[PDB]
Amino acid sequence: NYGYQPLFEDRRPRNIGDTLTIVLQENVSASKSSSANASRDGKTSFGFDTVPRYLQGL
Amino acid sequence: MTPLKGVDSQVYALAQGNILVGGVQVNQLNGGRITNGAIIERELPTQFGAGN
Repeated sequence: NYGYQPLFEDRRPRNIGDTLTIVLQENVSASKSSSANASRDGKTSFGFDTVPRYLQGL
Repeated sequence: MTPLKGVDSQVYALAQGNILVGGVQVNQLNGGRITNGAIIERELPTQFGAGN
């Protein structure tokens, strides 16, 4: 090989045949949540159990 | 016997010998010169003599 090579540079890959080291160190995490609720409650009551004579009609 | 190489990483000379250094302006004692200390090993091709 007759190509020029620097002295103080970090010897990074520069041509087709150059080799490089890869540290994967991959870490991905995704989360998703959702909730919904709806509650309705009702109760009505009415009773005499004793009706006046004048109100007995109704 | 240190090999002297060019920018192409090729050994172009071999250097070996004795260092000479100077013996308030003190001389540099961490840098010396060797006269005829290196012998060439490779010859660079040239175009001299070709063309007009």
